[PDB]
Amino acid sequence: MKYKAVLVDFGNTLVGFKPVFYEKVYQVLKDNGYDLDLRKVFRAYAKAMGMINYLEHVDPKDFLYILGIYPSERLVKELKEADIRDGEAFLYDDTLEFLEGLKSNGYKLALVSNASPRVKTLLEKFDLKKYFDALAPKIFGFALAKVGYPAVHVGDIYELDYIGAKRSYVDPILLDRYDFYPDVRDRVKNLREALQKIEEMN
Amino acid sequence: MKYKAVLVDFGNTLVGFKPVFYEKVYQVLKDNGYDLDLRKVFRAYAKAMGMINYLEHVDPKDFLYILGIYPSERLVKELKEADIRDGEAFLYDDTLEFLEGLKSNGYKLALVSNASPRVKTLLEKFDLKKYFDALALPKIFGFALAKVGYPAVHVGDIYELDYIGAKRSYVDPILLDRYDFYPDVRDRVKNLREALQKIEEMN
Repeated sequence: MKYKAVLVDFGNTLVGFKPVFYEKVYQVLKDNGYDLDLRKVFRAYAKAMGMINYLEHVDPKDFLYILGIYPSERLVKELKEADIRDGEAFLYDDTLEFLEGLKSNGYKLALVSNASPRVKTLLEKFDLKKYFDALAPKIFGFALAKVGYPAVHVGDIYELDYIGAKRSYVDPILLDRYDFYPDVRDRVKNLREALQKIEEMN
Repeated sequence: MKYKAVLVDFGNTLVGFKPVFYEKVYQVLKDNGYDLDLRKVFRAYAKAMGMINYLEHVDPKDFLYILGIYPSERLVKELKEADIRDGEAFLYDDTLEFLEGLKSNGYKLALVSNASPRVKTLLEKFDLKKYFDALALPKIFGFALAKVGYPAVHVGDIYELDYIGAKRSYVDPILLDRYDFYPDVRDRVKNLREALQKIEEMN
């Protein structure tokens, strides 16, 4: 096997996030002239999940920032009314299957992520921890060294890694669940496709 | 014009960094069984530039981390002896020409980088500042974007994929790989000449 190891991101990769009252958030954006469907809402909301200064609770200005939308006095008010700070995590359908599949086909797996206490809880909750040979910023290269290389990084926007001597030790796969990167090809839209690309790659 | 604007990284894109005594750093790595060429040294050294808690002064453990090399007692000692903490900036040959060409062909330009005292000094030093409509020296990066307009193209040594946007990403990337570090990404460019031609293809 060319690739010993797969590194995987957390949000928009294994686990999604949405506001609890997503249909209300959807309706507020639309009322202010941004008709986006719910995939676009969920994409941005999981990114906003990462900018919260640590009890999860996204800030509505961060969510607009990720969306490229200007923080109207009013929009922000209506989003607060919509209870945007209350979110939920959900597991993608294909996640357990993907992880089990890679593991049982001889790959070592590392998780690459930020907010450890929240992420730990959710790893516990969805019973994802058992799959990982390493949990990983600079804990990155320790994780990489542990699981071995060359490795493949599956991510929703972790993009290109830069550990290595002559050559990058990590080749990326862009996983785009929400059709946000139509101008990137070689992208995959779910972890079935991601597994097939991995298999093609070696 | 599809693309209104170009965002460009700093290190390994516009400006390189190397240890002042690069040939001695080369020799120390080689002595310890890592025979890399100087391209590889300079690539890692510019990356180690972002990790210093600051007077620029790279840490040799960060430099080894980037290289993917385990920090021996001895390797680290020999690198300190080699004065690895002393570095220098240099401008790529094609940088002025590239920036001027984009500007005078109607692109708005943003610079995307960190450590702003260092970077400002160097922008002044190489006379780069006059080309930029915005400096995103965090959230600042999205403010730069709004200012220069979109869709925009991000040329980088690997900032890679940006994620501002509503229906769709507002920024398409180009990987600029000056030091032949990403042979498994094609569509990559090795020059700002190639970078410019790819920009022109993309619209």
